[PDB]
Amino acid sequence: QSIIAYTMSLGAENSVAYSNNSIAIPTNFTISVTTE
Amino acid sequence: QKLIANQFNSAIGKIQDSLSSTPSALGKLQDVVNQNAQALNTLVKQLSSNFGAISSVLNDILSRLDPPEAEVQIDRLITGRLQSLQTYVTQQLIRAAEIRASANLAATKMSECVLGQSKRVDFCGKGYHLMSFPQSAPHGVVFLHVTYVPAQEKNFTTAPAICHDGKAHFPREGVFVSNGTHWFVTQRNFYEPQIITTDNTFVSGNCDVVIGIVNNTVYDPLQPELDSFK
Amino acid sequence: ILPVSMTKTSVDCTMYICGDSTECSNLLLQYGSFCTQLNRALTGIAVEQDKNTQEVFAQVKQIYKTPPIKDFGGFNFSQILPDPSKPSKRSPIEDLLFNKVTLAQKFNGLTVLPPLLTDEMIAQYTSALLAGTITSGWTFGAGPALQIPFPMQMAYRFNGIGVTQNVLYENQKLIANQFNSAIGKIQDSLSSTPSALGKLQDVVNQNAQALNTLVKQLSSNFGAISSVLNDILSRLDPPEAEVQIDRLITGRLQSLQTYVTQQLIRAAEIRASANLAATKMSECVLGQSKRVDFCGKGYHLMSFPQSAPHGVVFLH
Ligand SMILES: *[C@@H]1O[C@H](CO)[C@@H](O[C@@H]2O[C@H](CO)[C@@H](O)[C@H](O)[C@H]2NC(C)=O)[C@H](O)[C@H]1NC(C)=O
Ligand SMILES: *[C@@H]1O[C@H](CO)[C@@H](O)[C@H](O)[C@H]1NC(C)=O
Ligand SMILES: *[C@@H]1O[C@H](CO)[C@@H](O)[C@H](O)[C@H]1NC(C)=O
Ligand SMILES: *[C@@H]1O[C@H](CO)[C@@H](O)[C@H](O)[C@H]1NC(C)=O
Ligand SMILES: *[C@@H]1O[C@H](CO)[C@@H](O)[C@H](O)[C@H]1NC(C)=O
Ligand SMILES: *[C@@H]1O[C@H](CO)[C@@H](O)[C@H](O)[C@H]1NC(C)=O
Repeated sequence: QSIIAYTMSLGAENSVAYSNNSIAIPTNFTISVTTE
Repeated sequence: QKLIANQFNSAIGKIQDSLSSTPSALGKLQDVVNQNAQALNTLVKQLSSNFGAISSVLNDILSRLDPPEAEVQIDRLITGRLQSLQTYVTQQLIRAAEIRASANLAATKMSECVLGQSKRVDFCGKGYHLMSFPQSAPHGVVFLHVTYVPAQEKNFTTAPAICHDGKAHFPREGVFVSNGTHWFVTQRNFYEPQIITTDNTFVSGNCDVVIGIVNNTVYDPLQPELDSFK
Repeated sequence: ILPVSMTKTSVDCTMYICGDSTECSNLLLQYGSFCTQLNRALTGIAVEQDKNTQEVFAQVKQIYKTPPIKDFGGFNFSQILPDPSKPSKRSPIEDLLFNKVTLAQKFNGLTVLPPLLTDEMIAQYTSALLAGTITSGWTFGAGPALQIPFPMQMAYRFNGIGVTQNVLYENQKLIANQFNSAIGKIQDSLSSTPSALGKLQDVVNQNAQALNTLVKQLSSNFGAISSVLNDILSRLDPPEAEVQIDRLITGRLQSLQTYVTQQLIRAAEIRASANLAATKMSECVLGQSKRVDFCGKGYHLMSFPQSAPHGVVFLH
């Protein structure tokens, strides 16, 4: 329980499994509602 | 249809809870009110300053001082108050110029997202736009953007073209995929595979120029009708 | 080339006007609260500048990377991806842009606040955007990132402008060579023109000239007998020196107000381009644009973002 000072993290990190004869196609969907 | 209706109902149920439970959701609408109130209060409070005169209120200045020695103090006070009014007017002009630019965007969004369907990405929501609904606010407008987000993806192997009888076949409005041995045609935004047929593919050229072409068979609808007719 | 933000400055009334003088500070207190609102306006401008850069670059919550082995069907992409050889992890075009535009003092209660996003973070954001749009198409701007081979994505983008798929596949090598040649010529075109990047140096020079003019006003009599408070106080009776002091106070206050007003106008005009760079990023970079003459001149295929000292560069 204190106050800390760190360096910012830009976000989550991942790598896409890129290949020259591979494709990914979704099999479902979701309906979302936003506010503005 | 039933699943989509249930998802829409649940999503429109969640929004009231999100607005109520989470505070400071309408900070944008409240900042302008706070700024206007602060500017007006600063303008009113600037009437208690003397700007070097012996007093702020004019009554005592005119009372305890002779007119020849009062035409200087009154002039100084007038100069101070005019300079205090000018800045308020200018800041109001700048804020109005900002609000006009913020309202032109609202008019554009209403016209191009409520009365139609938007094709420009990230203009109305995060995802593929379907529809939106407007709601009023104390000094603004609230849009509820309904979007389409894909999920539950799986990976296949693909080919750009299919070689058959020395001809290259390209899909019309889909892609060629494979579940390990067979080949199908599916739409790009959703997995609905169909058998490869000369109906959903077109022929252009041969199998030498294209690189990455594979081998398979293309079904012909005329095969069984010939055998059916004796 | 589009500028997205300018420098942040903070100005202190007491140090600028009075100069640690008790008589001036006591005399200045009768004017009300001009300086509180001046500081409030400057702080608002600074916070707006901090917000401007976040809405342009920070549009991806995830940091993608390109695969270690690069075979994109014959397309090069070496001139835009970050270079591991360079210690700053910047593309050659970004290095040229940073070298082409180059920029200090601190006196009289004038300070400059550092930006929140360091240039390394901006470079990382643009690298993530490029590595996401190369190996995943436009699908990473709507939902989860889905991979697709680059020639197939280019065939997708050819269908958008009304040209069938087979045009690309039977002309793949020619298109790759043309793209590589254009990418190569971009560097020479940018480096050999001394006024290509004049949309940002204009902003830098304008801010510098404004700050220089503000300080130069400290050496004006405004009707007093001297421009130095100590010389006025020593060579006159302080009981009867209030006229000169008040004249100097009025002049310096007017100068400060003029500077603040012009800064507000300049920030209002900078935000109108910071709001256009974000729109261009969203529409040209994360998708494909059917609007005419929005992203380039011709039929749009794709765009690549590159960072700049205080802006952003799009390769359409
Ligand atoms: C991919 O899907 C095809 C299409 O169903 C599968 O092929 C079927 O396999 C079953 C099991 O042996 C047979 O009874 C069916 O007659 C086959 N159908 C067809 C179209 O021939 C296939 O097994 C699936 N898996 C792979 C790896 O291809
Ligand atoms: C898709 O999502 C719905 C959500 O209720 C679920 O019921 C269904 O089983 C899912 N099916 C697939 C294809 O993943
Ligand atoms: C999906 O990726 C996995 C990775 O291990 C691979 O084994 C599998 O075959 C892929 N699915 C396909 C290509 O149908
Ligand atoms: C993909 O790369 C492998 C490895 O070099 C190669 O054998 C294969 O032919 C390539 N497939 C395509 C897309 O032509
Ligand atoms: C595929 O079909 C072509 C055309 O008949 C044939 O020449 C070739 O040997 C077959 N095998 C391959 C390369 O898949
Ligand atoms: C890109 O072009 C350079 C030119 O020197 C070449 O060396 C390199 O192999 C090419 N491929 C990539 C992706 O770097």
